[PDB]
Amino acid sequence: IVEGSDAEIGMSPWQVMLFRKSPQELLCGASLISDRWVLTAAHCLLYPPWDKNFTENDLLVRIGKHSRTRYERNIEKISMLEKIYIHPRYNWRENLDRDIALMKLKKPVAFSDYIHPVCLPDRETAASLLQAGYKGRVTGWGNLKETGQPSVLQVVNLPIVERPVCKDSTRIRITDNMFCAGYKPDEGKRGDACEGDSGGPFVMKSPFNNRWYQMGIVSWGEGCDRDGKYGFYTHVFRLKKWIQKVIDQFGE
Amino acid sequence: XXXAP
Amino acid sequence: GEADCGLRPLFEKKSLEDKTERELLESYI
Amino acid sequence: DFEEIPEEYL
Repeated sequence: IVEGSDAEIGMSPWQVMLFRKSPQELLCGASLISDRWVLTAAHCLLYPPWDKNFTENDLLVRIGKHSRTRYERNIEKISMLEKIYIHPRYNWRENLDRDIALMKLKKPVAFSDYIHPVCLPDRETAASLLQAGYKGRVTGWGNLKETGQPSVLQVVNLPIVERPVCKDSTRIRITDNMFCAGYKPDEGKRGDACEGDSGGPFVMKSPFNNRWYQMGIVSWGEGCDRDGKYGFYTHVFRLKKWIQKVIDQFGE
Repeated sequence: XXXAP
Repeated sequence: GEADCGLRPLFEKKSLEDKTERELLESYI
Repeated sequence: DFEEIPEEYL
């Protein structure tokens, strides 16, 4: 995250850390959607061009974290994946289209002041909140600067931008499974996700029922916080029918 | 979030 | 767990607000 | 610069 701040304690209790067993290391962000399931970007697990193809075994899930680096002795819980599911039509070849994956935990986690799930949007909720101008919030332990790593979880509030402008800022082909967010060079406010923030949640708070909803997943971008550039996220509501599906077939 | 992604 | 979803134990549940959530709610015109 | 996690996790 570029131009954000440290999160307050328990500000984002669905925030999950994707963690490598050896070298033990931060892979990506992700989010708690129930006591057994985690939501992240598919490219966090499968990205052939970087020779990336992680297995259930390659990792751990860290929930309830604040500190990037410390092992939060009575706060955080570490879990093991029972399985990984990637959107069958996720496109690593041309533009990270359908950048989405689900992870089923070996054992259901217990919620706490620091551990609590995010809601998935319904058609009406998405209908009304995914509007150009409306702000969302992103969190992650990622790069602070395009060129480093924070000590604590970072947060930023960013406005959704019109598809036209999103499309006109880049050479890459944008699909309906993506939305972009950031400020306009004239709006004079900064911030963005950045390398290492991948897989993290872009959430909105409903004004109707005052619940926090997850609308996007941190996907890709061009540099971090550059004028005329915007962060791109996986449009969670559009890939919902796929999510429903796998949960209904493989668990809970 | 990696090194584009 | 998604049922008590999106109500944070240290904010919503105690009816305390975080430092910038008001910026969000204000953008929803 | 990651602090060690409990063997029990690995």
